[PDB]
Amino acid sequence: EVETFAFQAEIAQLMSLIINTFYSNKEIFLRELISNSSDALDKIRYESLTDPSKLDSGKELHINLIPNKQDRTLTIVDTGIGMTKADLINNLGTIAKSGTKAFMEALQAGADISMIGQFGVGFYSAYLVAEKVTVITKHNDDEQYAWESSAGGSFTVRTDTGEPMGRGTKVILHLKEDQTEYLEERRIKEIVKKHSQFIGYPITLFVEK
Ligand SMILES: N=c1nc2c3c(NCCO)cc(F)cc3nc(Cc3ccc4c(c3)OCO4)n2[nH]1
Repeated sequence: EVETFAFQAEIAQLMSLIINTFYSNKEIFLRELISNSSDALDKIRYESLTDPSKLDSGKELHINLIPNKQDRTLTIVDTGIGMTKADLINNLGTIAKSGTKAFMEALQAGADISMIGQFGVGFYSAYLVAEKVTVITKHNDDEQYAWESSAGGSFTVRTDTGEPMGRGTKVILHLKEDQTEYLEERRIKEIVKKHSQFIGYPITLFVEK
């Protein structure tokens, strides 16, 4: 059963701005997604400090980057706290609305698209490089869900019956035809070294077969 939802007007506007604005410094999407992973990992780590059983769904706290040339996807996987259905339907939309308003105001005051992450909407930088984004997520005491959107004003959510992930978030970027540079080992290594050198969790860049 697949449910389709409308983005709030302000979030659709943000996505169209990201998709339509001429802006060459697209590589920052990776910094933003890795930063999101670090935050999700910090959250589960903090919870585990007072309740060790929070890690029953997996003790390892890390990030995997997985390029796949055949599927034309770059996947960012973390074992962080994950997301509830309420996150995907209501919570992150409430945060995105106020964050978008502030991001828009900053852009008018001379800020640039790379500063998106400072407004709690860095996730949407994925649309700088991806035609479709699929997110698989699992939070303790909630079911595994797949969220998906190719923008255009709507997203879907379904309960995911594919491979179980234990706990965390997996962002699958279906890359635009002209953005396949972010599948090259040398390029990903460069971007990670440049923007994500002090992340407090292992980042493993998988090699392609
Ligand atoms: N403003 C954001 N929106 C998302 C976000 C998202 N938004 C569309 C929901 O209908 C879908 C998704 F699959 C992952 C996301 N992942 C993130 C990153 C994030 C940030 C804070 C969080 C979070 C995830 O989960 C709990 O608190 N965001 N941030």
